[PDB]
Amino acid sequence: MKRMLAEFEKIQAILMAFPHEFSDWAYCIKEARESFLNIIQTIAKHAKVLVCVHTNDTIGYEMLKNLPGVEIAKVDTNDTWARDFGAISIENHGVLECLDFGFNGWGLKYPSNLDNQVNFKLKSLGFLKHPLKTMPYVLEGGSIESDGAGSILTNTQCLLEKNRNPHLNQNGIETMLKKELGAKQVLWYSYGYLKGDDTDSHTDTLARFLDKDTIVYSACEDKNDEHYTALKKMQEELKTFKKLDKTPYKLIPLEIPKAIFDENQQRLPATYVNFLLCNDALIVPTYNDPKDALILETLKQHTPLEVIGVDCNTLIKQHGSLHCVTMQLY
Repeated sequence: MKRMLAEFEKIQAILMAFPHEFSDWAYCIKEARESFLNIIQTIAKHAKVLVCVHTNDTIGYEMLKNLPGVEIAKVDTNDTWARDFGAISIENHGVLECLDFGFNGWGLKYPSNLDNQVNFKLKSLGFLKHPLKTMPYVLEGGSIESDGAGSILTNTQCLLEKNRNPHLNQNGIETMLKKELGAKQVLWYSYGYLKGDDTDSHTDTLARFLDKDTIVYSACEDKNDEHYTALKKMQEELKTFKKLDKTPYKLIPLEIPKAIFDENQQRLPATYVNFLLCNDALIVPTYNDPKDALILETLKQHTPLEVIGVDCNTLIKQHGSLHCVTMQLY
């Protein structure tokens, strides 16, 4: 009887990885350092932070060694996205267990030789306190969602991509979800995307459990916006989903902000769905958008937790957001 713990359960720590100059954060390292420090301190008020700091990142070591509720792990990374390389936690017949899935640079698009080895190092360095299982499947933690009660929400955009687990069919992928993570049902959808995203539409940017009865998703009202069709096709798939007691989900649409562009006019994938559920607090990305406050008030209605915005305009320059930079640990 195994089950993937939900993000809304009691979290012991949040695993992260500090930006350093041995990566694309190099071309704006000072801003990157700032936001992560601001994010880190926001989160440490609600859960202990365990942060990977590249073995050669002296500056970041300093910036972080005297921060209350922060523990540092000297572990090298390609990048900051601990959500997708971080261990996936299951409770297996009572016992906490960490699953080390293969991380492969989002279907081999980016270098991930260091990211993939992160869990291994943390465990060998004694930072991870539970058994660590090496998994023979490629799986990112941002690609799947658990309600902790046997339902896994995920999509085909990501999971059936040719560079994840090509030797498996959809049936075979669902079967490993059932057998490794303890899913009783797998909720699958097929539409929805964000322009600028390279993860192959990670569910954690599109559609997530807020709680065991509620799915929060990315939305677009602008019929002129390129996303309108695919996001409304996605919404109608969400509407077909039933809980294990056969009752519909409550569904909470969060409208994506106004278009954000890089300096070469390529659109950035901003979304409010890339929140972190963090013990007493729901921490929510904001984008210096007029609709930021509305998002936050909207969510306050559906949770007894404290809603905190945190600015992620720096994070989305590198095509990810708050949730992508975290992994909860139990």
